Amino acid sequence: GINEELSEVLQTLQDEFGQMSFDHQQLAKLIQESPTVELKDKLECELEALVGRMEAKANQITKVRKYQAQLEK
Amino acid sequence: GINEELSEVLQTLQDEFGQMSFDHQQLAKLIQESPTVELKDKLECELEALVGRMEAKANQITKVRKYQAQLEKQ
Repeated sequence: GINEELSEVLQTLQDEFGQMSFDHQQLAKLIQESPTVELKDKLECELEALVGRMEAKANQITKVRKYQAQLEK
Repeated sequence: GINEELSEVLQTLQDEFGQMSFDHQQLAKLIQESPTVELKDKLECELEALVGRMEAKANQITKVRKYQAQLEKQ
């Protein structure tokens, strides 16, 4: 019941992480093939924000795994 | 039915890509923390292979999205 629910939570977290990761690689390609420096800078700002959200998300995933581990103990 | 199934496919692809991306960052930290050059080299070899698999995977995702977009453009 509680473990059933933590697996749903992890599944959900990892799908968001997969989406962010995909978007990260598209931004990175866009950046490499950007002509203007104006646009490269706008996209690099957004890439850095996305990376921050990807770090926060990875922590949530790490913490939910510890919840699961220090429980089925 | 066919659109329901293409979303399962994309979800599956993006979970693999998410896993590869997470592993990429762990490898990169391990590499910074490696003492010996023998082990740094073994890990950099693996990082470069992982990057090749991440490129292949990103194409699969890009293609499945294009097909979903084609289908909705009707």
